[PDB]
Amino acid sequence: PMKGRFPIRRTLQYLGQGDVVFKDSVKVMTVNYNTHGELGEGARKFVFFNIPQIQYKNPWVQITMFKNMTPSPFLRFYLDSGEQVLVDVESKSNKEIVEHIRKILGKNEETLEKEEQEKKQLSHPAHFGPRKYCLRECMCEVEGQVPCPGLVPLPKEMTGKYKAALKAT
Amino acid sequence: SIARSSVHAKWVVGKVIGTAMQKTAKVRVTRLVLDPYLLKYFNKRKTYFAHDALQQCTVGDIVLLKALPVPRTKHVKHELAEIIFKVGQVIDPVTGKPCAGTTYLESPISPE
Amino acid sequence: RAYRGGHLTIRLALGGCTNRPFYRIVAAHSKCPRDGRFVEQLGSYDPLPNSHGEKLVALNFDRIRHWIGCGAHLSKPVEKLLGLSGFYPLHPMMITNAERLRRKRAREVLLASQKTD
Amino acid sequence: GKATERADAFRKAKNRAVHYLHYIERYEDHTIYHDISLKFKRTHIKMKKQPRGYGLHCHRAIMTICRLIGIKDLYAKVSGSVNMLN
Amino acid sequence: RKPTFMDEEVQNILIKMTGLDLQKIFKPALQELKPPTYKLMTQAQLEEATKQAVEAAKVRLKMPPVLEERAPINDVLAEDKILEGTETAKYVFTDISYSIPHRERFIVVREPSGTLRKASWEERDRMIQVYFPREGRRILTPVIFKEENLQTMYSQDQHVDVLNLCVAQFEPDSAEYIKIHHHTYEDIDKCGKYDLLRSTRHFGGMAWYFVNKKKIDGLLIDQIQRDLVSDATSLVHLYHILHPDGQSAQEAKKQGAEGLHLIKVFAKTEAQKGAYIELTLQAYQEAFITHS
RNA sequence: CCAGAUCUUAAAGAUCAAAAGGAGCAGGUAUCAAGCACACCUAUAACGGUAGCUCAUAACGCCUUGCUCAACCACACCCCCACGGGAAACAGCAGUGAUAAAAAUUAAGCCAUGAACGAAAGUUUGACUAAGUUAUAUUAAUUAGAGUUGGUAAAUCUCG
Ligand SMILES: [Mg+2]
Ligand SMILES: [Mg+2]
Ligand SMILES: [Mg+2]
Ligand SMILES: [Mg+2]
Ligand SMILES: [Mg+2]
Ligand SMILES: [Mg+2]
Ligand SMILES: [Mg+2]
Ligand SMILES: [Mg+2]
Ligand SMILES: [Mg+2]
Ligand SMILES: [Mg+2]
Ligand SMILES: [Mg+2]
Ligand SMILES: [Mg+2]
Ligand SMILES: [Mg+2]
Ligand SMILES: [Mg+2]
Ligand SMILES: [Mg+2]
Ligand SMILES: [Zn+2]
Repeated sequence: PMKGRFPIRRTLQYLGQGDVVFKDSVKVMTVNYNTHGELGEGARKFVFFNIPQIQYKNPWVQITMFKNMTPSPFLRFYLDSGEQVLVDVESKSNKEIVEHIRKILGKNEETLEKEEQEKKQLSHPAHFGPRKYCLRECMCEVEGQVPCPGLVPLPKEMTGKYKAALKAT
Repeated sequence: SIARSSVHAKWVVGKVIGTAMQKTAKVRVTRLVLDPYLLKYFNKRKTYFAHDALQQCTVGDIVLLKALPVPRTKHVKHELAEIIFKVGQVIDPVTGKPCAGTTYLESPISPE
Repeated sequence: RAYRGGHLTIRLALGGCTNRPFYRIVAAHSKCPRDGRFVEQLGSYDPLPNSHGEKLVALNFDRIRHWIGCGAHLSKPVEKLLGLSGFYPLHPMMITNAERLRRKRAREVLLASQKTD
Repeated sequence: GKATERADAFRKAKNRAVHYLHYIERYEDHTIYHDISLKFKRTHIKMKKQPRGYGLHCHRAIMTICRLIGIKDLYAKVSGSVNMLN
Repeated sequence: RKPTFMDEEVQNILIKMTGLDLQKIFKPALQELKPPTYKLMTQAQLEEATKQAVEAAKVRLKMPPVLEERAPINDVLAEDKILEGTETAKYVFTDISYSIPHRERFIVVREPSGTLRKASWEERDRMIQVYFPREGRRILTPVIFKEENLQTMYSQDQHVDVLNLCVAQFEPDSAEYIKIHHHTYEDIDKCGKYDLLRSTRHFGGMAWYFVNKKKIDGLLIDQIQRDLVSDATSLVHLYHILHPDGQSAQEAKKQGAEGLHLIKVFAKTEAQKGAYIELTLQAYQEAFITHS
């Protein structure tokens, strides 16, 4: 996409590939940063680059920014318990902030893989139905079985027409 | 242990729009929503009424809302939990010191 | 859709194409359409004997007994299928029809040796 | 090349063409090296470098020229003015 | 404690004799192509990428298991005489549950005769395929494994591909899997074609086969003419492990044989062709010593 | 988020889920720009009190419209509803008038699945099953006719 300063961050791929997934305790994340100062720098790049990634993977978490309130950059996390995590980001890099947040309330790669494992056992291989939900529709299409007569017309005997015309006479 | 609210909004944080009604703050909450065509994030805003017991709220204060277990009215589903930033009087959560904008009002390195 | 009453049930949905039937064993609400919406798919049964002369039945046993355990009801043909599998005792009606069949074979045997004379 | 008679212009443009030759570097002698995008006057050509099997998917003029160069696998979309000389 | 194919000794010997040829391991494949990618590397980063590639090629090399043949299943769970004439066909009941290991699923069969039995092996596998299909398996056994087609494929020297079809199609403890792997090995031995399986994941297979059938001739001769003697000696070493008591293995304990001399030991005591072995060992030794 | 109904069982479960809700998404039209009571408190549930609430991030209107489809939403002659009132109902299967450019059988069975009821053998079911009709579409062969021939765009000769 042409317009913008760093167009690659408007791409579905870029948004996908960010990895942070909050624990379910996290409701609100609040960023407070400054528009000036060298120290503030990292926080700014965080809002510019990762906040989009983060949000995309945690669509239910309110993220909110505030500019030039406090003399120093920070994050605040509001949890469901009422607990409040306060993360001072000062001379920290963009990357360091993402890593430190992933450490505090993330989800271990174990957790994420278990979850996706529970989602992949949802569509069972041996079922039958619409292409959307299943690998096969009729059993007309499994190798050894009897084929869909819309392909290979049946032997006259298996036809109900023939059976009926037999019982009649 | 059952106390719940059917709302998705269990905790929110927002600005105080107006105080005009008795004991009730109007609060603008803002979220990031991803415009599908441009894949970009913009701020959608929504208002919430919140119950203010002591009428503590000036206009402009950043504030935190908790969802009320039993709705006080049709429009009031939240109670005001904390005042996160009083308007124009802000105590830095990091260093615990009074500040006006980006300036320290009382320096944190001068304890005595 | 919202119904007045009716129970959870394990039945056969009929999929297939004219003259070539096929069945999806299914846990569904009772009052909903045969081929329609269901709660969970349980198995499949293919009535037509295949290349090897087998009728293929598939049963998700774990889930089947999960639902029976919630008090779902079985259809007479699902009953007949489980019974055939050996997961349920034979259904009395299978046994009885077997006997009737035997007596028909008997009377046709006698009628055959009576007509031959 | 340009003349009153068609035959004449044909001759002229042939014999003249042989005087302006380019060398086109071919990767592995089928594709180009890397993706190309150019805006020449009002014409935008955009080409992409393909793998071995994907033959010549291009404006018909570009396919002609490619076949003459030896470029066998390519993808190019032209936008803006399709004027032939440009 | 009879040595098994998964014993770290035999695994290491075979991994070694296999060899890593990164050009054969990773070879252009006939799948749909997508344009290549380019990055700019140091000498360092290039060495790293190569080492990662090597570790990947290890996983690509992981040997398909070898098992002895499975025992025929015959078990009747019940007999209901009453059902006897009621059906012309057999019902086949397959437990399908997503959690269960495929060796633990229940596959049951009601016959027309009325007896309810466990499914045979072949029925079982065919059935699992029907309800849990995994690419590369046909339910009906493919034409290619008849002797004719197989011979044709050996003559175009596809032996690697045959082995791979086979690993996909059949089960490693099956009758057919074993039949076809052994018939194939037999053919690479008749023709001296051993190098076809060299950097393949299938090498240790014909290793372990030829050891246990006691034909090491062809593979020793081959290995030496390729000027790999570290491998020929690893091979006779292996032969000794899997035949602890035998005249060669014992005489190698007596004479205290070094590797090349080990191959000489084996050449004397056991191997069916000692003439070719001694001659090739001669040629290798002499020619190599004079050249280097 | 679930009241309720139903099934099972003591309970606990489970299936369908009304009402109530809202993170987000959701037809056209701004020449529809304001709506006109649309808010809150108090507390006892009332008296009373503040003067609010929605809206250019589209309120309030007007037009068009089933749908995001293992399905969902809505309707069931009309008067959104159905006490009442018009009035005497196929938007069940077949049929038929009218109407439209638009044309399937006033057919056979409960033998299979489903549903209802029965303790049960079983009965019923225009669901449905098997058939009838139709070049609407695919496929298979037994079947040759239509369109086109200035350029785009495959293909022309002589007459009028
Ligand atoms: Mg049909
Ligand atoms: Mg309930
Ligand atoms: Mg509901
Ligand atoms: Mg309409
Ligand atoms: Mg109505
Ligand atoms: Mg009507
Ligand atoms: Mg009505
Ligand atoms: Mg009708
Ligand atoms: Mg009616
Ligand atoms: Mg008519
Ligand atoms: Mg029509
Ligand atoms: Mg007509
Ligand atoms: Mg019936
Ligand atoms: Mg019946
Ligand atoms: Mg009838
Ligand atoms: Zn079919």
